[PDB]
Amino acid sequence: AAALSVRNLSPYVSNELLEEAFSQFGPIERAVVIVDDRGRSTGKGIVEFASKPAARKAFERCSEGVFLLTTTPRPVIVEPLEQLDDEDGLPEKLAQKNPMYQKERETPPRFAQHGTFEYEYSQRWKSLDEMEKQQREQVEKNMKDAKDKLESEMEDAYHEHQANLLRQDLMRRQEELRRMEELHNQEMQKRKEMQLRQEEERRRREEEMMIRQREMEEQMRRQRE
Amino acid sequence: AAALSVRNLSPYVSNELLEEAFSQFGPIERAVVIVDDRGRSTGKGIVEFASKPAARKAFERCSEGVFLLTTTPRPVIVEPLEQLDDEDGLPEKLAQKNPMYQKERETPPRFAQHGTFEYEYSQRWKSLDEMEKQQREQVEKNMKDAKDKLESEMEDAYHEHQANLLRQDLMRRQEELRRMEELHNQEMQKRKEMQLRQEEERRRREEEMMIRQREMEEQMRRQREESY
Repeated sequence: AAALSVRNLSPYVSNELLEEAFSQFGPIERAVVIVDDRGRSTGKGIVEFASKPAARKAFERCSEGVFLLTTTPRPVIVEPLEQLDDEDGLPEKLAQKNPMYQKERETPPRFAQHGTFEYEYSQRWKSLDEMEKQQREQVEKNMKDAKDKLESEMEDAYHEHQANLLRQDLMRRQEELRRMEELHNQEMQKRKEMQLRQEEERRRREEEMMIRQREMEEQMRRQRE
Repeated sequence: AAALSVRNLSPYVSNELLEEAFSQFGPIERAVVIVDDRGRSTGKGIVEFASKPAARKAFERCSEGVFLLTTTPRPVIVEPLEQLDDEDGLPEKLAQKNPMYQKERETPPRFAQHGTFEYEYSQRWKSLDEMEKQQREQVEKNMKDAKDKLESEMEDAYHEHQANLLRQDLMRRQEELRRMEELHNQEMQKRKEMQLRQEEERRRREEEMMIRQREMEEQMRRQREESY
């Protein structure tokens, strides 16, 4: 009653992932992945919500924004579920006999034979339907090939992003080291200068004390005479 | 699977009609016309047989030859039923078995916001998805028009048939009168043959009379001399 078709899932998307993913919009009554007879994923899914406003929010948000379910950036295409009945179908009782139904019953289920424009204009149609089928397949095949070429680019792009993140985190660490090394070079150069300087203050003081001793040795020798 | 997908059905084809039409191949387990919300016929349908060869028979007949069910010449296209699991699907337990399940389920379900590397690549993905819908809707539009340009042309051919059906009658009348002309020309040739015979019958009588008169006179002239 209140369900949506989910398209563009990834083979790794489970029913349990879908249940958990769409719970973000409202309560999930039932969530399933469409899978083939050999157990593999089709790429389609069904999300049955409890009420119509819950499914409305889910459809609207996924149309508006970009809803991702996995690590790989594959956007889930949410569309409303086309409800089609096979339980009751089209009974004869409620099939109105308009001038269009009565007239259509006037010929029984038959096989058209060659020559008659019915046959000739029957296969000629089949031919176009075969062109439609062939054209429909080519589109799907070209877009599958193109999305596969985009996942090959997204592959090389996400690596380059990570490689550049690290190449840049490496260069700040090379610079930090280069700066810590240089600061200490300067810090040791101030200590070198200081030592040589404090050495001369000691060297001069001793020379000054020796000279002033001979100055007081002269002043006393003079004061004798 | 012993069931088939029936398509290109008139909006008037019912479940009961579909059953009666396909019962000629084998036994019918179930025959249904797929209907939409509003209740209209979707043109599609399902036909289930009791045995696999009965379905094989029906598919083979309808793929080769042209099978119809209504007045309007709308052929039935039969394809083997594409069956996919809608109730069990792919559970976590079957999915966990794969190493990639834990790495994909590593980043939780989210809405990728502008600025992220994810958003750029998700827009480039939606861009190809929009390309697909536009290419697919284009393909359907073209064939809807071509299949309509064929249905118009069938109407053109239907009217030209009547134009040749009635023109055939005129050619037949021209041959009916040709025989009546021949019949009359024969019935006059008969009357001519008879006139010349009726005339000869009258003429012979005239001649036979003169011979009968001469013969009597010659006899009478003999009698008078023989008695003299």
